[PDB]
Amino acid sequence: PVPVDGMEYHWGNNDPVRLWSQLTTEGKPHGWPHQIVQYYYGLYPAATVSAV
Amino acid sequence: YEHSTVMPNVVGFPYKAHIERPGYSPLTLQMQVVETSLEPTLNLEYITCEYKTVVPSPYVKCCGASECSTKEKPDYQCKVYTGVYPFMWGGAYCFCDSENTQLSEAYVDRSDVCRHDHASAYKAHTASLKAKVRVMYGNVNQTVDVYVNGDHAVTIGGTQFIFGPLSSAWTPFDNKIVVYKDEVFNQDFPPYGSGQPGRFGDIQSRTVESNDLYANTALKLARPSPGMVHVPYTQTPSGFKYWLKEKGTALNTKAPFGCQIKTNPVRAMNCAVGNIPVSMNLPDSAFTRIVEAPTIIDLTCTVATCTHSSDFGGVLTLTYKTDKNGDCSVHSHSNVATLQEATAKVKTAGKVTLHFSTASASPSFVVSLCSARATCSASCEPPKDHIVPYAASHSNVVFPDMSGTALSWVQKISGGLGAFAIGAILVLVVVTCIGLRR
Amino acid sequence: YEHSTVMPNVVGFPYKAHIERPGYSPLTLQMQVVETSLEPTLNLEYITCEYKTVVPSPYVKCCGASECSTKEKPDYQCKVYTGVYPFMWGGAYCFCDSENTQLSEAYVDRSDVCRHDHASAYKAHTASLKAKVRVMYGNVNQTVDVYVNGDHAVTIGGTQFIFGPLSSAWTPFDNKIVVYKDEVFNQDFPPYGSGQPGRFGDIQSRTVESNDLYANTALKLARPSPGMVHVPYTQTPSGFKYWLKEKGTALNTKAPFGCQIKTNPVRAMNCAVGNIPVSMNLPDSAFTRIVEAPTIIDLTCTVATCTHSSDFGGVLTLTYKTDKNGDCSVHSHSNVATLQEATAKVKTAGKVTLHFSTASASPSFVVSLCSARATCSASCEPPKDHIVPYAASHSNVVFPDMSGTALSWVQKISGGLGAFAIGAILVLVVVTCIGLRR
Ligand SMILES: *[C@@H]1O[C@H](CO)[C@@H](O[C@@H]2O[C@H](CO)[C@@H](O[C@@H]3O[C@H](CO)[C@@H](O)[C@H](O)[C@@H]3O)[C@H](O)[C@H]2NC(C)=O)[C@H](O)[C@H]1NC(C)=O
Ligand SMILES: *[C@@H]1O[C@H](CO)[C@@H](O[C@@H]2O[C@H](CO)[C@@H](O[C@@H]3O[C@H](CO)[C@@H](O)[C@H](O)[C@@H]3O)[C@H](O)[C@H]2NC(C)=O)[C@H](O)[C@H]1NC(C)=O
Ligand SMILES: *[C@@H]1O[C@H](CO)[C@@H](O[C@@H]2O[C@H](CO)[C@@H](O[C@@H]3O[C@H](CO)[C@@H](O)[C@H](O)[C@@H]3O)[C@H](O)[C@H]2NC(C)=O)[C@H](O)[C@H]1NC(C)=O
Ligand SMILES: *[C@@H]1O[C@H](CO)[C@@H](O[C@@H]2O[C@H](CO)[C@@H](O[C@@H]3O[C@H](CO)[C@@H](O)[C@H](O)[C@@H]3O)[C@H](O)[C@H]2NC(C)=O)[C@H](O)[C@H]1NC(C)=O
Repeated sequence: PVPVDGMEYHWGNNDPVRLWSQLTTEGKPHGWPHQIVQYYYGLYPAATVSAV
Repeated sequence: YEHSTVMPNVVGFPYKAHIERPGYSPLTLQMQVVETSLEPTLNLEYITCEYKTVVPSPYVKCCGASECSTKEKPDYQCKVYTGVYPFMWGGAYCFCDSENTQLSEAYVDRSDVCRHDHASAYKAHTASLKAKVRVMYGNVNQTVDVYVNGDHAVTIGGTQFIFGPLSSAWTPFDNKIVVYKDEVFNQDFPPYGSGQPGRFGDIQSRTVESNDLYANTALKLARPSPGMVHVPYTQTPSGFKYWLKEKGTALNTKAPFGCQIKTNPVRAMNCAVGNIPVSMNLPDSAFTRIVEAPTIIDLTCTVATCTHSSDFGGVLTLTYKTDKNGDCSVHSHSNVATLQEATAKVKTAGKVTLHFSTASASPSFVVSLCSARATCSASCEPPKDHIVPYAASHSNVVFPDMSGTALSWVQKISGGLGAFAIGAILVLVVVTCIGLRR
Repeated sequence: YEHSTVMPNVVGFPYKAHIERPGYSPLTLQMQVVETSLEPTLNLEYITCEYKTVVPSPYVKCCGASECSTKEKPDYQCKVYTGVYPFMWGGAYCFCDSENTQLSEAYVDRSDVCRHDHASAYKAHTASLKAKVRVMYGNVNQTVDVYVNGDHAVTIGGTQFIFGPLSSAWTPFDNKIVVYKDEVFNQDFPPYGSGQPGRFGDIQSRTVESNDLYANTALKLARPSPGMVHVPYTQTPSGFKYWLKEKGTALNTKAPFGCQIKTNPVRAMNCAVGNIPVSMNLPDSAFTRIVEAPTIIDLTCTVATCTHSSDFGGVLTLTYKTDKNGDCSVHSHSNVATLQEATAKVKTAGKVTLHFSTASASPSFVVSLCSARATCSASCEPPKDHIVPYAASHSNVVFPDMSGTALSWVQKISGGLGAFAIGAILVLVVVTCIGLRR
């Protein structure tokens, strides 16, 4: 798992490598209100439901 | 000109400060934390290493008796056996058939290579932070090594800098620490003088050169077999060798906040947490008189493209009318967006471009070029790439502006409902006043 | 047989612990704290010593001019003067009358004897207590050196001793310390890189051998007098030498709880505060079986003379009946009175004598000889000497027993008042009952 904080992994003798994620999703912001909720649901899929 | 600020303790984050003196044109500094180092304070408890058992040759007394003598040696064991009849290759000596005696002796001592291969048991407390900050502004560009506590002032090009104490007091080392070569272990070791056989700390020494030694390995002697000379014994195997095979994990692969643990000295590096207050004291030669810098009027900020990604994925444009061409110091007064540059060349053409990185769907920030001001607002689309190998260049703020599409919809719906409720209130008030007037 | 106790942290106080194994005769130990040492943890900040101004010879240029050159020296100063016409014993050189220049130069440097006479500025935190205890019981003497924290076990004649952490966490050293030879001061010194001229810390060095130096002593050059070669200059006097005569007080003559401060290493010794928990583990050979111990019956305790003074100002007499003659252990089960001796010789004559020290007007305590018991009460008169040169040998308990003279008077008076109140309430209740039955 690679959260937005990122992570590092050590493989054999190689140097550790760090990988970071981006705030990417599947909805459409600046669309119909049934698409803005979709956008803010890929991000934080636990507080959007409560707020709605 | 005294100034104060607070800058994040994140390696590589391009912090820029805006200093706006009342009599001079504004200035923009750039500070960056190239490297950080967290140093604990250590008190050595003892040293452990593999033991080595010393077995002197037996003393077989022919036709007689021998007596054991006590000695002051670590884990000394001595016993006397009767009725022995040894043998050798050519014949059996001790002519007396059964009135013989063998004295078995053994004791333990620190190994030969304990000075090269040993583990130290420390107590770690009261960490001290130390950094290496790169400070650049105007025509100044230098890197300095600073102690991050409010008592080390370093002068960079005539300016005094005091980096205040770290905001938080979090350190990754427990009270007790066991160090081996280049690995640090969060472990609880037995007290000196009470180590148990077979586990870590079966033999303990206060220091690698210290003459005293506490050893407890359960060394026990046994009666030799008939017709042989061998001094048998049994002993619980080494504790340092059990420990090496069963220490488990480390701290190099377990520390929070992604900070590397290094040894000699013990130190945790690049460990992102907290904020670093900064105090300054600038001379009067850094600024420029407001008369000399250009005058900027009618500033409009328009956003070309936006994409809330990690790198600088937004392009900004400024239109203005200026009298003379020179230099300004751009800055963004909200942490929603972070510009890339701290200086722009203004020209009579009246058009400059800037790059910014943001992490919210609809940002709103106020940007200033020399003394002017402007409010920028834009709509940004998410990026497609799932994973990238560089850290975020924004402050990671997500709440959109009240003028964004989502919040515009919320405002409109709430306004409609509020108008309905106000109309109902008015109807009720009119009805009740008419009823009471009767 | 595991055991635990709590002993005062006062030097020389003869603590006696009483151990009562059910299958064996009681045992009495004696533990005395010969010496303590409160050892802080120190981090060096910088080193200050008197400075020494270096003035190279002037370079008088004849019929020409010279330019100033900048250099990286501590508090460096350089200037060029115009129109000098110097003179020497034989005459006046620089043939040109007016077109000559003289170049003045000076800078500061650390003194020659700075390695032998300097003041160190430290940070002190997290003191560590180390003690030297004398343990005597049965027939075993001996004095050991024990770290007073819950993880150092030392064995004295087969008995394992662990001296627990100190009750209090009080230290006489503030956060910041200045150490000079054999004197410690509680002082707040300027941060490195920001020392002010003329006071402590005008010049600072990170270590005795460190090459870097920071100097701020207001060195300022002046124009040479006409017809002279001297390089005049002015400079604010040394701040270290000023500090020497106006440091004020110390900590050796200022510390609380009467503990002497020493140096190399910095430590505060014999400093009476708190309590020291003690854990034990005794072998079976330390005790004597109850069958071997003499049997004591009908124990009665009488006090001949008493005087609540610092030394042992009481004499105690015990009468009993025994079957055999041997050794008993004597202990007092209350801290109001402390017995001088821990064992006594029981004889068929049926009389032993003891010495005790008390600090209350009327003490009451129970004393045991081997397994017997007896309750002792006495009336003690105050002493006559106003001042003595030795410490107190009692536990400083003043409240008398409820059976004392003063408490007897209080009890009698309160009993009379209670009888009166009870009679009143009885009369009122009788009258109320008669009235209600009407
Ligand atoms: C040469 O061989 C003879 C073998 O008989 C050795 O004679 C032995 O000498 C030892 C001297 O200590 C005798 O030991 C003693 O035995 C008595 C009785 O058991 C005991 O009470 C003493 O405390 C002591 O242990 C031993 O008995 C004796 N052997 C006999 C008499 O048969 C002789 O010592 C040898 N000479 C050498 C090795 O130079
Ligand atoms: C302010 O001064 C620092 C140095 O005091 C400048 O750091 C410079 O950083 C660049 C890249 O960030 C370095 O160039 C690199 O050189 C390596 C050599 O192998 C090359 O592989 C890289 O691709 C890159 O070209 C440069 O060496 C370094 N200068 C030094 C160390 O003296 C910094 O750039 C200065 N600020 C500005 C705005 O220029
Ligand atoms: C011997 O003594 C004579 C005495 O005059 C020295 O002559 C002087 O030389 C200096 C250096 O060349 C002259 O200074 C120059 O002045 C002109 C202005 O006239 C200026 O433009 C130059 O830049 C330079 O500063 C100086 O004028 C001249 N004396 C006179 C009266 O003109 C000579 O240098 C001495 N020689 C030695 C080897 O000491
Ligand atoms: C356990 O060991 C200590 C130290 O060896 C014993 O303390 C010592 O006690 C003897 C007397 O029993 C002291 O000798 C005399 O001391 C007086 C003191 O005024 C002096 O005037 C005499 O000239 C003579 O030296 C000795 O000084 C003393 N040592 C110390 C360091 O205090 C202790 O008595 C031993 N335990 C037992 C049960 O004996």
